[PDB]
Amino acid sequence: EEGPMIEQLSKMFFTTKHRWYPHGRYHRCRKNLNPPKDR
Amino acid sequence: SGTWWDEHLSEENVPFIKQLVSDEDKAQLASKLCPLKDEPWPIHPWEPGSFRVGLIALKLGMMPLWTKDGQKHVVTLLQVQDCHVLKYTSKGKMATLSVGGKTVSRFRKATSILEFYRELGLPPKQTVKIFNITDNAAIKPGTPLYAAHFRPGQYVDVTAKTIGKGFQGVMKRWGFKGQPATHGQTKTHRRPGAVATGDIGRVWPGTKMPGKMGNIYRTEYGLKVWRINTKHNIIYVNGSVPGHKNCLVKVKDSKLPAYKDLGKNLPFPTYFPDGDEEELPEDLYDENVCQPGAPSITFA
Amino acid sequence: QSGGTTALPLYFVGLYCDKKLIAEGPGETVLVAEEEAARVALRKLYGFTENRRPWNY
Amino acid sequence: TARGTPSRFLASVLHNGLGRYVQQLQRLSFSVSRDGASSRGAREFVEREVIDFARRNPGVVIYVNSRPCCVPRVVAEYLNGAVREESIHCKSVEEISTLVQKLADQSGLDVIRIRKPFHTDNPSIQGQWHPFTNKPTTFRGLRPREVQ
Amino acid sequence: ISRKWEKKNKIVYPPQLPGEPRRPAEIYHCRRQIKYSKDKMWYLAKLIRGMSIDQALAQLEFNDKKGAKIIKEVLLEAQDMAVRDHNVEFRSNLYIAESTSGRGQCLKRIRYHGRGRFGIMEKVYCHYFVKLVEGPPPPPEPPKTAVAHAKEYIQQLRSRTIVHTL
Amino acid sequence: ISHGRVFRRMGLGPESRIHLLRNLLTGLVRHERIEAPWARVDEMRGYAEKLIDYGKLGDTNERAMRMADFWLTEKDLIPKLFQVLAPRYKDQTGGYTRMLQIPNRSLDRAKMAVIEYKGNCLPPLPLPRRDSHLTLLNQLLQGLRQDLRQSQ
Amino acid sequence: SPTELTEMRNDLFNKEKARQLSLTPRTEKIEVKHVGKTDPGTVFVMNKNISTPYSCAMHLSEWYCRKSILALVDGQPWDMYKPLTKSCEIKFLTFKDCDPGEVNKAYWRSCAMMMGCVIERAFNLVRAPEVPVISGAFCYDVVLMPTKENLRSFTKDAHALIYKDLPFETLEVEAKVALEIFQHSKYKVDFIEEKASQNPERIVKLHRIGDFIDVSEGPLIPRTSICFQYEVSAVHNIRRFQGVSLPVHLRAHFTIWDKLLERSRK
Amino acid sequence: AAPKNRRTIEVNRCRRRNPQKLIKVKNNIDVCPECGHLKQKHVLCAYCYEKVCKETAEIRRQIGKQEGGPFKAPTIETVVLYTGETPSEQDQGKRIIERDRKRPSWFT
Ligand SMILES: [Mg+2]
Ligand SMILES: [Mg+2]
Ligand SMILES: [Mg+2]
Ligand SMILES: [Zn+2]
Repeated sequence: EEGPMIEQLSKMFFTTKHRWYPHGRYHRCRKNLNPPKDR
Repeated sequence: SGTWWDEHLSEENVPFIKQLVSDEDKAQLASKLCPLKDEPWPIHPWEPGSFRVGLIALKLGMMPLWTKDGQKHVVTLLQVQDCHVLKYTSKGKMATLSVGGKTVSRFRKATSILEFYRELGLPPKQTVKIFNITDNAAIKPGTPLYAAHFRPGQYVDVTAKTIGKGFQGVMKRWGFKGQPATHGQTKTHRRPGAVATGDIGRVWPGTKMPGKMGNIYRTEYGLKVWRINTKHNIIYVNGSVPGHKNCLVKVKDSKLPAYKDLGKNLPFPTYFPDGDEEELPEDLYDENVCQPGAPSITFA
Repeated sequence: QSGGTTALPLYFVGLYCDKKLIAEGPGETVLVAEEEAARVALRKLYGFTENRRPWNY
Repeated sequence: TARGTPSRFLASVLHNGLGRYVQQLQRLSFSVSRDGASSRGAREFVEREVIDFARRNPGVVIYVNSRPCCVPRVVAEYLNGAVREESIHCKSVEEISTLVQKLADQSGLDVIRIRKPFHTDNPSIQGQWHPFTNKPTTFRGLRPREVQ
Repeated sequence: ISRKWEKKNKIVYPPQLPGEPRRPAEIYHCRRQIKYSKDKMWYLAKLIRGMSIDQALAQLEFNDKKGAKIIKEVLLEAQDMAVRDHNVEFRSNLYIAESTSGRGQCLKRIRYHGRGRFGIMEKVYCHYFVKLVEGPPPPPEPPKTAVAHAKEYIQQLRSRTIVHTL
Repeated sequence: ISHGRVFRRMGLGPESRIHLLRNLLTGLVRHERIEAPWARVDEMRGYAEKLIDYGKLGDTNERAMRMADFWLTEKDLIPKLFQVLAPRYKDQTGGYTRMLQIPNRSLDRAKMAVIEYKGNCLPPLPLPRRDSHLTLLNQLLQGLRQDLRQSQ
Repeated sequence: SPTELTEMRNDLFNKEKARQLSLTPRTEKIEVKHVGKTDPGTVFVMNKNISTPYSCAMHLSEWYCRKSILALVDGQPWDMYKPLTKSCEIKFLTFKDCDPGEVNKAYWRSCAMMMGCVIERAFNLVRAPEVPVISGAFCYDVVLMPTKENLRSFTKDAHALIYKDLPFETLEVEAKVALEIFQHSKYKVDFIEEKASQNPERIVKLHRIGDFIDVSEGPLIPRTSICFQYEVSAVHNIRRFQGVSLPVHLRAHFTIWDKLLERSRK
Repeated sequence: AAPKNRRTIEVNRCRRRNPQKLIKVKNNIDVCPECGHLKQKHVLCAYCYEKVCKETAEIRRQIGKQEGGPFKAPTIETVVLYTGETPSEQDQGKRIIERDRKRPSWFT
């Protein structure tokens, strides 16, 4: 279901099959959950 | 898969279920034994460019066969068991047809396969080889294909797996000469010496190296047929055949340029026992094959 | 309209008042686009658009 | 070192520039030491500059702890809640005065990357640009390759 | 030396009010000095994390590993302490929440090579911690379906503003 | 390569493995129960099958006598064998030895099993008792069979 | 107004539960005994107005909670989610037993109740006829043409109800409240009257499944998750329905399932 | 042959954390109808096996006590009894070997 689902999502959004996969906890924690509110 | 069936059955329902399964399979086979009686779709005549459906027999063993000229010729054995059509699909690049073979128990199979084989008659088969057939010959699913489909004096190709030798070394996998026994080897007798050059710090893809030998489908072209059997539905093909004994093999028409326009005398669609066709003898022989029981040869 | 049945459309729904458009606004879907157009029309009617006057201090 | 340091967009605490101007500096607590050579500047300030600084802007209250301290510090609170506890160890009177003036002039906003020195609330006046701009419209809006 | 897992069992919380949740009881227990490695202990811990205590014991009773019996005994002792000291009625309503395994105090020995050399032979010791929380085990985080991916993509595309300008 | 190869190598050669199998067979004939690895268990079971066959062939037969004298090192189990395990199973044909399985060894963790001759005086083993006939699926199958029988 | 009727029935059920629970004497404890085949002679000191054999199963191990279906107290059958009274022996029943007849009857009754609930939620009932287990199909007459689409919709509804996973709340209530809850359908009224006349008193057992309530006799399956497979064979003649279902831990096979369906199609 | 670059902690973790190396969970643990000691499929129980082993050991000890010295192996069958229980009329010549014990709830 992983491969077929990713292929369907890519064909629907016309994007690559690389950004669909998740990332490790390193990048998850490096992400800022409280960004600076602008405007 | 899930939980095997033989888990919640007492010591009295196992044989009853076995007998019921056998009776149902036999009844389905007997009901499907009549293809012409049921809607067989319009049958077309032979054409220059058109192929026919193949068979999927079992490689039993091997035996010799002497011709009228007095020469030994190895011959294989191919038992055509059931061999029914599953479905039909039109335009890919050309029409296609699925064919089965042996009768495998319907207990260790997927639910989707079980439903697909329940939509049609017959029990689930083992393998399913798709043949690239033309739009001319189009047989309806559920029809049988005995050994009578082929006839002597015809080149039929065969393809199947091979006796896999597992992850073998180098010599047995590619035939390398290895290294000598002495003068002055100490630990080099079957290993691969140099890879390829020196400055190249890579390895040429596809280079001969240790790997899993055999266990792959390989087709053989140019195999003449000598004799065929109608009672047991056996096909005797010249030369060896890939795959071990009691192994399913895919058989179909040849493809060489010298053997392409010669199916005029052969049945364009498939042999039909029900006829209106004049049954054939016990076994059709060849023009250059010593029949069993004929007088001794004489080159005088 | 941009695209169509591509899961990422962009329709520019308008509001013709006797062959005289009073406002308009884009939106993801058709109903959302019409709602945004009606909201922009109400804004223009109330003079609350971004082109209003700042203030008088 | 911006990637390894938090940032914040430029903005005000209450838009004081529009209406009345409110002093962002709240209070100031000086921890001067009576006996000690590490607070002569703070002492001279509290003596002959703190009064003038307080009278120049009555919208700020200042305290004088005057406790046995080894290092004089200054707590500069703000309305938003930020606190700038700086130290004035060994500093001339002019330096301390300039530091106090700078603290009173600045706001409680953090001292990090300001990013984009401009906060335009309504940057679009003639209509924000969109892909469907500076383009015509055919008859009946017939997309290309359309018969009826 | 640093013993803390044994001291955490003495934490005391204030009395809860009627309008408050049940607060699942936490358990702490560990055995010190275990003649065993640490990688295998961590493997066993990872194997026994989301499962309950019954399934954990069932898997341990059929795990061809020296540490299996040690972990089973530790879990049995923890369950007994929870049913006796920590005051818990349900014996099967406990699931594993945390499980680690750090090295201990190692010694040193000699191996004697085939020449005038040698190498230090440390006596690898390890430990084992377990945290059993009251109540049934939580369900495993299911895999995000295509709808979740589409929603995340739409949110990422909608939460984008112009760059390098006003 | 080992395509269609029988006799799993155990000891340091054919002699060692056959001697071990003979010792296991002697121990089983003496006690009627041995805990050995699965491989050795099945090998000794297959050997005891032919041993019982030879014992059933006859006692006066010189071939069977020599086989019993060879495969039995103690030399005291030949009469017990010939006079107990041959007449007792005078009705059976190939229903000897009942193989099962042991959880594992507490030392090196090895797959062990148990084999014994049927009808022994020792206590019975916990054989895998199939599900009773009064269950749901069993009752449904019985009803289906009754309906099929009444259909005629 | 079926929604209002169901709401009133649920309100009456909740009021009856509150009335039954109000008589608790500040939680009175008792010492119940357990006489089983494994791990004797264990006992339990549970409650007498709230505790259920499920609590004893949990105290023992999760295996019993996942396998136990009925608890035999004094030789009589009981439910897993039902308050017990009078300290007596306790037992456990599963599908793989020596005489699992009570479990089979309970499963049949639960399947009949689920079929009735699905029929009611589809788009008047009469009762729950107790058909033997050997019949190979549970029946549930309903007073009011079905096709393959209707059967598929009923099967989908049953699968959704099973996936919902809800407990079976039981109550031993007199005939007065039973008639008050069913003061519309005359068939159910007559059934309740007959059940009350059969018993020495007016006590009658009830059942509740979220927004569905029905009267029966023997116990049922606690959770609906125990029912793995579920199908609807066909309909016969006021209209008698049919169906087959297999529980968890006894997953037969697609072929056996189709054979059982064909056998039930009668 | 020697390591040219030490493997990083990330590489080591990725190597020692893949599902191929992790212990594969098993789902072949049922409940034994006898003594409920959670047995495994296609495998005998534990407590029952221990009881059978103890009984066989006791029977062998009794046989040795009755047989005496080694190198015997009589050519007669055996019959096990218990407290009381008159010998079966069918097995009269078979040597009886027993001492003192009560028939359990699982022996015929
Ligand atoms: Mg050579
Ligand atoms: Mg050499
Ligand atoms: Mg070896
Ligand atoms: Zn047991």
